[PDB]
Amino acid sequence: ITYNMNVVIRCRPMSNSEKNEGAKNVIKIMDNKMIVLLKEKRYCFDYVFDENSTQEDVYNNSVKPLVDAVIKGYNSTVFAYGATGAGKTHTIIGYKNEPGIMMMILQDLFKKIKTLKANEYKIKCSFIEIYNENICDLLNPSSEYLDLREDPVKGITVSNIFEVCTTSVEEIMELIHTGNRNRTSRSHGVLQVIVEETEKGQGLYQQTKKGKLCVIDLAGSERGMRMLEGANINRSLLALGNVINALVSRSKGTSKSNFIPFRDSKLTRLLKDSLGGNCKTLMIANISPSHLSYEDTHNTLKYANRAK
Amino acid sequence: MREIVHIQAGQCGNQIGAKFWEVISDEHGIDPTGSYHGDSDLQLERINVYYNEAAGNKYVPRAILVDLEPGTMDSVRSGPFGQIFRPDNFVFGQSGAGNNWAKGHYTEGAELVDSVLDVVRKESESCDCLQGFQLTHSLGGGTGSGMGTLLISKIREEYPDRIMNTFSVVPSPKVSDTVVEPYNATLSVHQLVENTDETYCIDNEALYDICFRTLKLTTPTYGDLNHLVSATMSGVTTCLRFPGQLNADLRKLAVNMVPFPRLHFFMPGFAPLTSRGSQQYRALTVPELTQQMFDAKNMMAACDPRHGRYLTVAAVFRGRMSMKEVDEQMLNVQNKNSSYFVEWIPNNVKTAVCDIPPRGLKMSATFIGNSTAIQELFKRISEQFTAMFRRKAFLHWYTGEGMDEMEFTEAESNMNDLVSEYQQYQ
Ligand SMILES: Nc1nc2c(ncn2[C@@H]2O[C@H](COP(=O)(O)CP(=O)(O)OP(=O)(O)O)[C@@H](O)[C@H]2O)c(=O)[nH]1
Ligand SMILES: Nc1nc2c(ncn2[C@@H]2O[C@H](COP(=O)(O)OP(=O)(O)OP(=O)(O)O)[C@@H](O)[C@H]2O)c(=O)[nH]1
Ligand SMILES: Nc1ncnc2c1ncn2[C@@H]1O[C@H](COP(=O)(O)OP(=O)(O)NP(=O)(O)O)[C@@H](O)[C@H]1O
Ligand SMILES: [Mg+2]
Ligand SMILES: [Mg+2]
Ligand SMILES: [Mg+2]
Repeated sequence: ITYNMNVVIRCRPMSNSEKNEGAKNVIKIMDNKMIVLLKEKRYCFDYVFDENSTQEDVYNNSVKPLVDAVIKGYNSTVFAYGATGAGKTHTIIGYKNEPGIMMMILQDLFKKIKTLKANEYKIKCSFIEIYNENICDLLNPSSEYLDLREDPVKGITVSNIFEVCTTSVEEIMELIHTGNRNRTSRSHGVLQVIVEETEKGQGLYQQTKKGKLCVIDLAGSERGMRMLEGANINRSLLALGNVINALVSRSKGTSKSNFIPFRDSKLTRLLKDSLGGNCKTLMIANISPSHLSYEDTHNTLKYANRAK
Repeated sequence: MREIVHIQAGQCGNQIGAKFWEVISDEHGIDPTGSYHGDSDLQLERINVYYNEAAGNKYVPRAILVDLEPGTMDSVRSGPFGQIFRPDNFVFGQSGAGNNWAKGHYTEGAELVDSVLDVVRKESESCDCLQGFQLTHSLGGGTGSGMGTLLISKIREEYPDRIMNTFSVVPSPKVSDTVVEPYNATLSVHQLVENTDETYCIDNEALYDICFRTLKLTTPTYGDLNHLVSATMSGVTTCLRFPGQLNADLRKLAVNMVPFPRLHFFMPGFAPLTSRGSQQYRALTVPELTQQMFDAKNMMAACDPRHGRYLTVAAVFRGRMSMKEVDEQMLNVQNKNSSYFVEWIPNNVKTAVCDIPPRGLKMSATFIGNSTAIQELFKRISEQFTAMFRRKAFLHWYTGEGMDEMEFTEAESNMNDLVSEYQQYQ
């Protein structure tokens, strides 16, 4: 019933610009599970990362269990979350010479795959851009934008999407960075892979498993082209986020027994398969320590308490 | 300022559009030639909302007429007000769609559509501040359902920030005119869900009931039925065309009546409606109008409002009226009929008043309700689709036009989801 959505907070370091403004530390960490926003409104989570937390620490204390669930045959999804300027792309993709959990994930995922492979794997990587509700194929951009299609037993496939059956960390890493070069953030960077495993004994009944691992560079809350992008982006951010609130009611097991509004957006409808599936989920809120961001840190965290 | 673009697609749609145009020209003092012969300066002040001004003191509807068959066009051109339309705005095919949504959406209507698109782009370029589009058609046939769907998809692609309004002729339960109606409706409804901002669900059965029971009319013709629809259409946009005391246009109405994106299917209504005999034995007053409008038997959709709850209702009043009286009456209806209104949206009623009444009447009213009872319409349709689809009945024709079974599966799923969502918010 529940989606087991753990909620962690990552505080990005104060920038030189914030220091030059003279902004002080609006975020005060009280515990690994609790922060206050300065006065001192409380927010409570499963884990909080401070300004010096590394990419490896984020992996180890927040998503490693999700990646593991996938290699073990489950679905899992990481939703980085917040207002524009929050810290999501850096946490997820980062830079090729300073990568995000995408790389930390590939390194751990593939060590586990190579070991387990002794069950043949097909690591079906895909990467899409959800922009104005259209889906860009970022691995094969010649197909431009795609739609979403329900399937026999109504999960969802991005129509005619290009997938790559990779074997290594570097293959997916380069594939993804290229995919980011093909992007517009004005869109939701939905990165996903099907960790498919078939009994090396192919002549035996192939009772395969299809684990699903997904991490999203959600377009942030924004306060004519850009106005529309903002509009569409913010609307989808409210739609997926309140589909999360519906999931909380479901997970709680309260009297609000209804159909969760995943159909409100293409973003959510696709995410549906993992949001309500046999899965583990994680939201990584991304916030700033600066007084300058208080509005942002205040709204991003308010949501995070509700999601949690 | 604030120009509306009118589109008519398929036979029924075209017919309704003709009626609409006739009424509106009369209202604005425009004759069958396009010349203004009215008295009031108020009739011309906002003439540009629906009419383009041509050379030599003439006015022409910002209307596009679409059909896969040419006969309908001819019929329109030969009918009353036929000559007012711009000849270049008639876009017709030669083949027809044969009650096949696939022919209208994928094949014939696809070949047709580019011309239509070109026309409508030009029409958009002409107007300075186009507020949006109004499409009149039916979801039970081929040409009317497919062509309209494709066109609305294209207009949401090129005009994603503009208001998209449809006036549809929903298939009734008992009076089933065709055999594949369930299929065509299902396919079109799905598309409407994603691409229209507001959809006025009009039903022939309900119209008949109105005509028979309320007007006491010996022999209704389609024209008579169409008249009612036309009146309703006129009502919604009265605020764009005239002054008033409280003014609400298409956008304002949508924002007040649509609390969740998908829930944009209205049950419209009109009042007053009396016979010739019962005209003398009545009070021309706001309380009476209010009484009429909220009655279940005055709804133009075949759904019982007493089977659900009103999420929101917009009332649009025309004529010289006291605001206080209007407010009292609307508060009274919500207090007395508490059980028919969702309790978690306080003041479920939005009011708008235009000083200029329709011709012949001193006071008039138009009703727009977002009722959870609309689920009944969807549910029946879904059921019928299931009944057909389980045995793959008539599927072959659709597949011969390039359509795949999976689309049907998708649409049905979508509709089911929609139904569920309505139920839960009840
Ligand atoms: N309320 C009205 N309903 C109508 C009218 N004419 C037809 N209809 C209804 O609409 C349905 C028939 O639709 P159409 O003739 O519009 C189908 P269309 O010409 O659009 O496509 P084809 O399949 O190519 O004929 C059916 O339910 C009729 O009973 C009308 O003047 N008023
Ligand atoms: N006292 C008084 N109140 C009015 C009058 N007209 C409208 N209202 C009130 O004003 C509110 C509605 O706001 P409006 O002023 O009509 O809306 P607006 O400022 O034009 O804003 P938009 O139309 O939404 O752009 C309601 O509370 C009405 O009761 C008036 O003549 N006198
Ligand atoms: N933990 C971090 N350490 C160092 N730099 C960071 C960190 N987090 C974010 N940044 C930087 O801040 C800029 C990134 O904003 P990110 O790209 O983090 O914003 P975003 O959340 O993707 N914004 P948006 O796309 O609008 O929702 C990047 O160039 C990062 O290098
Ligand atoms: Mg980003
Ligand atoms: Mg026809
Ligand atoms: Mg106003």
